Amino acid sequence: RTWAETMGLNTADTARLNANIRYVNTGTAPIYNVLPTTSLVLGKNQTLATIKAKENQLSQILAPNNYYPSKNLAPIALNAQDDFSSTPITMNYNQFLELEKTKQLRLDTDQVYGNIATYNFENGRVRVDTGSNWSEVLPQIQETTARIIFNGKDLNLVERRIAAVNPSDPLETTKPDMTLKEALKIAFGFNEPNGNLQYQGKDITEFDFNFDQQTSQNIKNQLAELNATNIYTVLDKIKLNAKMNILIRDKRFHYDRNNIAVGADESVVKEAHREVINSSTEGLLLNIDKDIRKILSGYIVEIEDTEGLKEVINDRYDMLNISSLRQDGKTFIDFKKYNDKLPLYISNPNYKVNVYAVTKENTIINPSENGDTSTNGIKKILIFSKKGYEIG
Amino acid sequence: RTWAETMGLNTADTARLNANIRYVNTGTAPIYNVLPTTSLVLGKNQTLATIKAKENQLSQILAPNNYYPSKNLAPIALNAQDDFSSTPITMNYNQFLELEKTKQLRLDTDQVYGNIATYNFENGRVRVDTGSNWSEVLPQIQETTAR
Amino acid sequence: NVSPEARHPLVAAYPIVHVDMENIILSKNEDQSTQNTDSQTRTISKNTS
Amino acid sequence: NVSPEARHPLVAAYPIVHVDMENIILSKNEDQSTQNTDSQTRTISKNTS
Repeated sequence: RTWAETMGLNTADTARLNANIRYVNTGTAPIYNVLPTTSLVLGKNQTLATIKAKENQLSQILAPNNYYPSKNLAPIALNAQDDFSSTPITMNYNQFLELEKTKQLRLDTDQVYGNIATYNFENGRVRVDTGSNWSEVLPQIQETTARIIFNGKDLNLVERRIAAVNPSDPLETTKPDMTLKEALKIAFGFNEPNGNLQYQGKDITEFDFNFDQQTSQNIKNQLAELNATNIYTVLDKIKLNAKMNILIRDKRFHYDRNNIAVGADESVVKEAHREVINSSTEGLLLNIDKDIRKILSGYIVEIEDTEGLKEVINDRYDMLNISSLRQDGKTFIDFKKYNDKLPLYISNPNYKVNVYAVTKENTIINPSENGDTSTNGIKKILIFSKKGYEIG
Repeated sequence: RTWAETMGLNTADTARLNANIRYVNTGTAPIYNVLPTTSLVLGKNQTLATIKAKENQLSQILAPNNYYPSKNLAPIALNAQDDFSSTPITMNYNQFLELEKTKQLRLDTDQVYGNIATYNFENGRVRVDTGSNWSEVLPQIQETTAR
Repeated sequence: NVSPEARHPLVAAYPIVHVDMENIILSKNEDQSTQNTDSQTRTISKNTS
Repeated sequence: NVSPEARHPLVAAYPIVHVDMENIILSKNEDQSTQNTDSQTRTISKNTS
């Protein structure tokens, strides 16, 4: 009686890839019959395959601020390379070993095909012209317009483009003159309810202006010729031109080089938790600013003694998760999440509770280089300290 | 109690190639729907394959002084020879041994297909005519001009 | 579907599409096989020495 | 996108496209297979002489 077992392989076809993707439109106009070209990169810049989307991955319409498939649905699969979706995306033995070791595989977006839908004047219907596409149009928008990026609404980058005058082109000098103030008014929704530019009750001086080099050289010459120094006084005397890039950010925060706010300065870090809803050893409801709500990683729970002593519960990297989102906008950070479902056993009501914060400019994912899996490599801010007999 | 172990090969399909390429326009006019024909040369002048770019490798617009894909993105893969991108590029056993020994493989650029986009007087738009390419135009530029 | 701020003549209207990847599913193309065998025999023999 | 120098009637506007190779990835097509097996037997020789 025998018993055998065989296991073959082929070192050019060892594994097959299936990728779950989702399309986003964040512009100002819809795009029809969408087909993105996209490439799967392994490691630094070693491309496995480049796949124009087949007929299975076609989005018929992507209206702005929408998704395909919509966010309550599972993503679509991109798993073929043949023009008829019959041949998979494959990888050899060395790429498979490197992917299993280092786990680095990302997805680039090289371009997007898509059609335009125009108004038919006879019956009023809107019809998709399948000859014209958006690749013949956007390079004419990008060469005649100034660009302004702005994150004064939910700290999200919103990009607009405003038709400004190029002075060395006869057709482009026929457009109307564009100031920076009128561009801010008609592009985003700034107004002057008393005489001062405001974005929903926030003054213009609460934002700062960062330009590109050519744009900053132009703005500097405009300020020299105006005999002015502050840009905030001559906002209706700054002429925009084509191919400008202006970036307007909220002045409080610190940003990385993708312009994402991750950390504020310490005074407004402390000034965010003034009115308090729930204060018990069971939980903590709190009214926090929505702007500073998302920039922080998580809070730490410990108890301040009279002698001087703290009882660090969140002394690790894993459970710096603290939040639990409720339907009122206020998260309830209830303290039986990492405590074997127990309250804070304060043994003496002459004690104080103590809550410190972690921001993402000091948050780490790995442990330290030695054996430190603690909060020894982070920097914290003081927020919450009351006395211990009004807690219960 | 036995343990066996097998290898296999085929001396006309011993290895498959996958080139990472990136186009660049250094002219003064854009070119649309770009599809270069290109050639993989092993060693001195021995050519393994000539591949017109398929539909996965097409650039929709290549403006002057720009790359495709732009230089914060990884290059694109050219790994198929069939018209529908369902057949890999292939070298035999002697070519594979010589490429592993000497490591000489370059990429010639024989020609480039691409379209022209013309102004439309009635509504100001700019429309790519897919019936006229730049190879009807550019030999007329080359014969009446000075470089 | 054109957003209302882009109904001005001086604000452009254009889409900004980008793909993002939520999951990668790799599947190791490998073929395996088992086998069981029984074998009986019976021999009779004789010599004249 | 026609560059400013070529907005003159006497300067030609044409593209100069050129492809350059950044990386070459060869993958040796070769199939390999392993096999493990083990077997037991029992013979009962009843013999007369």
